[PDB]
Amino acid sequence: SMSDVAIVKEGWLHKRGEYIKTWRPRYFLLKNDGTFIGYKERPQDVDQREAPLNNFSVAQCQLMKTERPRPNTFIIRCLQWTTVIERTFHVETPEEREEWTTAIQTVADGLKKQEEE
Ligand SMILES: O=P(O)(O)O[C@H]1[C@H](O)[C@@H](OP(=O)(O)O)[C@H](OP(=O)(O)O)[C@@H](OP(=O)(O)O)[C@H]1O
Repeated sequence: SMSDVAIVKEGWLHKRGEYIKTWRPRYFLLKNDGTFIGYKERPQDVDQREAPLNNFSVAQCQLMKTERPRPNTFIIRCLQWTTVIERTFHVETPEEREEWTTAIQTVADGLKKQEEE
């Protein structure tokens, strides 16, 4: 129960709009249960934590590193209920990008091992 809701990684990034393709600052949090949740403002209390702006599930996701429109961009391709979506993110160095994509992949792998169990 508690290991599943551990926070694996959290931090700020920019998230690109889907239609108005601007970079928007968002605070994201990845948990062992595959939830990847974003906030306009970094949450300061539990109530704030419970009300994210963005919520994805990273089970079986794909992780793509790209250099356009900006270097150090990454794309997650994941399932949102029954629709496959892509979301685009940016951090300021390739090392930071690798930290995020590896953490997301580690969580996804964990969920897969749980299934296989
Ligand atoms: O603002 P524009 O360019 O019109 O497009 C919006 C933003 O990309 C939202 O991201 P953000 O909340 O980070 O601004 C996104 O929310 P999600 O990424 O949470 O899905 C909306 O998807 P919808 O969820 O389909 O509304 C999408 O329609």
